[PDB]
Amino acid sequence: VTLADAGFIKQYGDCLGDIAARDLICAQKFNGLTVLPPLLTDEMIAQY
Amino acid sequence: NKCVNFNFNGLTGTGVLTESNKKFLPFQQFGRDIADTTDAVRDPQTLE
Ligand SMILES: *[C@@H]1O[C@H](CO)[C@@H](O)[C@H](O)[C@H]1NC(C)=O
Repeated sequence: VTLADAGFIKQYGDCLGDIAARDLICAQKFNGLTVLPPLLTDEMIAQY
Repeated sequence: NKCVNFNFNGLTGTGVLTESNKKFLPFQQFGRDIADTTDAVRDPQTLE
């Protein structure tokens, strides 16, 4: 199962330039659509 | 590399200007993204 936003941290210094052309996720982010992270990480779910 | 209220030929807006890697053909002045908005512009006084 592939995933993109994963609700994890983005610097303000990656999307500018070619990225925001090829990548829809900051296109969405630059319009107030925000994916948030789950409370349990995949390490905590694997631990349970 | 700084946040500014720009205006290019009446294209008013707000953002950071940066040197692009984009390669606009001579007849083009504005570049746009999926959300219908100019994300790249040719500077009239220098053609960058
Ligand atoms: C634009 O006009 C100014 C004023 O005449 C001139 O100094 C400048 O060189 C011009 N732009 C370019 C890229 O030559």
